[PDB]
Amino acid sequence: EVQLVQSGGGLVQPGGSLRLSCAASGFTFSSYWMSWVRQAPGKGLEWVANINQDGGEKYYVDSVKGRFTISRDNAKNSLFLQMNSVRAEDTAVYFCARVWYYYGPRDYWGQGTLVTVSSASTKGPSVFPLAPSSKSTSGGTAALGCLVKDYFPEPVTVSWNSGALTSGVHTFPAVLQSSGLYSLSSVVTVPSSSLGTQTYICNVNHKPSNTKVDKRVEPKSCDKT
Amino acid sequence: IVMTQPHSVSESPGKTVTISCTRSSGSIASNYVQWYQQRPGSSPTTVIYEDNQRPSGVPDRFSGSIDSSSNSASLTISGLKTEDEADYYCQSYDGSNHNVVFGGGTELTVLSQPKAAPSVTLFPPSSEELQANKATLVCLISDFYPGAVTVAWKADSSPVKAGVETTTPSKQSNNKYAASSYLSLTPEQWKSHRSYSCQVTHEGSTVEKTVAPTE
Amino acid sequence: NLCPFGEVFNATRFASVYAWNRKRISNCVADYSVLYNSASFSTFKCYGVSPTKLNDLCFTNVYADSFVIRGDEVRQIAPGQTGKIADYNYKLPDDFTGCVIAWNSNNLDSKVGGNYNYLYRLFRKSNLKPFERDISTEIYQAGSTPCNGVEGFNCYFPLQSYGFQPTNGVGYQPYRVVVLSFELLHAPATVCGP
Ligand SMILES: *[C@@H]1O[C@H](CO)[C@@H](O)[C@H](O)[C@H]1NC(C)=O
Repeated sequence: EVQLVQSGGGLVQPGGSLRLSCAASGFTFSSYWMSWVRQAPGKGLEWVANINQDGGEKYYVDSVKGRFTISRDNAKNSLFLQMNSVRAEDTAVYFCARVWYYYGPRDYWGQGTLVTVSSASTKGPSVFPLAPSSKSTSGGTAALGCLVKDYFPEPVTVSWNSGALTSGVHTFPAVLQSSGLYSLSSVVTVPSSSLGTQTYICNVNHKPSNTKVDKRVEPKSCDKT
Repeated sequence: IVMTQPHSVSESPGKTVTISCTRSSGSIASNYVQWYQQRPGSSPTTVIYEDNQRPSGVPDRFSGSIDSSSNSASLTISGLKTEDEADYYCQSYDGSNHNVVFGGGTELTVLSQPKAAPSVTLFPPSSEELQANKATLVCLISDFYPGAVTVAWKADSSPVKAGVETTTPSKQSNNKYAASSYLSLTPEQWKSHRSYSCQVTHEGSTVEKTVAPTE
Repeated sequence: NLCPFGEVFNATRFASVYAWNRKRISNCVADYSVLYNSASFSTFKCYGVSPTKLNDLCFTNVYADSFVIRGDEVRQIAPGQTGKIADYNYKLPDDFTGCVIAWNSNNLDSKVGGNYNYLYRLFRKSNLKPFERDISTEIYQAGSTPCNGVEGFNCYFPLQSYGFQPTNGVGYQPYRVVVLSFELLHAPATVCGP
């Protein structure tokens, strides 16, 4: 019955303001307290604010005092959290929750919108292979991989040759290097027989830029195989 | 004012698991304490409220308590299964400054896979990346169920720790991990040492593999 | 015909610890939606009534108490917690079908020096029963000869005053606690919450 929809997810720079919305449907919008809770990636939840039945009494957390404003309107059945002076610590996935009664739990929640303040310019970087020589040709688990270094957006899903010589891609997520640098990498477990059969050409399918250049792998045939 | 929780917990299915929610300062019996259960990626949902009553639809295998002795309140999760392996947070309105304080965070894990010694696999740099100054140091270890991955970096002459960083352990298909390593390199100092070894102490072997700096 | 709650919460002069005033009210329509939806309280621990489910049940009488204690004494007024003020001024039974409510009023009872009528009961030569008040100024005799005067021999005035100044810590600020007491007598329920 109770259902909440959010809208306004995007990506801005430190300084640019945003607007987040949350429309309620299935009850009275003038009989329950409203609140906002954000969730840092991998961390725990964080309380933000709590608005009164009409909008008179409002209380904000001291971490964002002043630069955050919560508002509601009964004539539209939609919640609003418009803020300003967005900074680095505002990178999280905000939610939308209503309060049964003030000294009580938060009954219903929302889907969630990712709002981050990542920097960097839009660039399609070069992908460098791993060149399996020392402990990847025959020692232990034979495998090889590449690396997409420092891409701006986050749609990257590194496949292998667009599915041409793939033998099992064990991909691990990326990480934030300095402020906006994501060095995503993936390593395929070669059975050590394709090293002299077909030379891998690591390639991705990045949408914004053109990361379509298949970069040749370096089979160390002179060293081991 | 803050609420503290254990970082994680692990136990075999068949019995009850407990999670601590210790009040930092002030009384614990001020207002009501309510727990939340959040599946990874999904939206959090209320699993208990007022520490006594249970929300409609929640299974009867959840009945928390409140210990007024040392300002704590633990959750009693009976019937441990693989379908309950998720995060659990506590929450309780506390303070005269009109502020809601959530919990720390507890990653409850169950016994899923057996134990296996993580093999050491180091990967040397490549050729085309070595144009002016560009390379990487991957010390990805694999074949290990426990998530307490612990590695080390000693370049055969010194325990190098500058720019220490690790990658993200990815949950494999059959409940495994693929925790890799990403250490900082020397752009204009490739003649630092003629070898680069990577140690590891993740509950097992501790051998290290050496590679040439740029070959 | 709403139930009168302004005289209990939005009052001017409150009682003392040793003499907690009663405010029995009935034959009314008590709307409880003004207590749990008012962001002005510190504790709202309703014991076994599920405060969300109170606008459907009907009771017979609502006893509202009102006294003044300090910050480090609010948590002592509850079933399962005892201490200094546990058996001297007020003692609650271990059923407490009401709702303990309190708020920090540090702007009316925190003047220079402060009012000296707030006298908590000190050591008494007796015990305490649930819902039992005892307004007595008899000097405490520890076992020696009774003075029967003004601190004659080993006598102590049991009404120790409170030090209320606008410079103390939070654990010693004048609070105001109201503890409702619902009941169900052998009579038709005359007060409800529609
Ligand atoms: C006391 O006065 C305040 C003033 O706004 C009001 O909000 C509150 O409801 C009053 N108390 C009662 C019990 O009505």
